Amino acid sequence: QLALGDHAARQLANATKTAPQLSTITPRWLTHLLQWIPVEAGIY
Amino acid sequence: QLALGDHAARQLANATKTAPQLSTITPRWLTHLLQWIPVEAGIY
Amino acid sequence: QLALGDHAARQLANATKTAPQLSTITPRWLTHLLQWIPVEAGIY
Repeated sequence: QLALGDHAARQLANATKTAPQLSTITPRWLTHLLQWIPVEAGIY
Repeated sequence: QLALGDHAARQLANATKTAPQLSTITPRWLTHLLQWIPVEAGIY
Repeated sequence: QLALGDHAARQLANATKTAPQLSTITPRWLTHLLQWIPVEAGIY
């Protein structure tokens, strides 16, 4: 070995961590396309 | 010969020189299309 | 060959070109030494 290795050197390094990925996410186009109306007391 | 020739006259003239042309250059569309993310310390 | 050669490298370089040299040019001392007189209409 001539110099310090990558495996040893990484111990001082901070990894970039992503938020967990969810496979089931879909664009959900219908909710975006529909028009939403507020109801005063849950009755229409 | 009535007058000075083109071959002799060129010796006083400065040629327009291009930078060398490389045939292997390609547009490389994928690199342009991809989104690039920086990593803090080489770990993702 | 370890690196680019001089013959190839010169193709991008601009040569310094002199005006043509004439061997028959002489100092012509007599013309400088003589005194020159203008004549009005070519008759003296």
